[PDB]
Amino acid sequence: NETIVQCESMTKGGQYTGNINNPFGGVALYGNNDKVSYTQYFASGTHDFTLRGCSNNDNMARVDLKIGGETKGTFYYGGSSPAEYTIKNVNHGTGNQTIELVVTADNGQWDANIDYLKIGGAGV
Ligand SMILES: [Ca+2]
Ligand SMILES: [Ca+2]
Repeated sequence: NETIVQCESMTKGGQYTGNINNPFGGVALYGNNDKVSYTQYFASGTHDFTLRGCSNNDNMARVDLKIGGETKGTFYYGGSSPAEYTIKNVNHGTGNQTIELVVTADNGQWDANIDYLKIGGAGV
């Protein structure tokens, strides 16, 4: 009923997307359009999405959730300590869907560190 996809296993995109080791094994998104994405098979259309990550500092980091090219919501991190952020009851298509995690709100004040994406609901 839950599946976890490590961000470091996803396909990198953008200018500077890179791997990090601390505060967890994961990926850093440093600027706008820095992203990771992968193909998620879905047998049904409604899931909760939880991203574990954090800012690199005390400023608020944000990561956008995209599915099938549609922006479905934004994960927010109010500091540098690793935390989960859940976006509940996201509707989306079935079959193979491209899940994208992308920075769009960078302004030179923070980087987004992302550990894993957890998807909850009706068969992991
Ligand atoms: Ca940045
Ligand atoms: Ca990870």
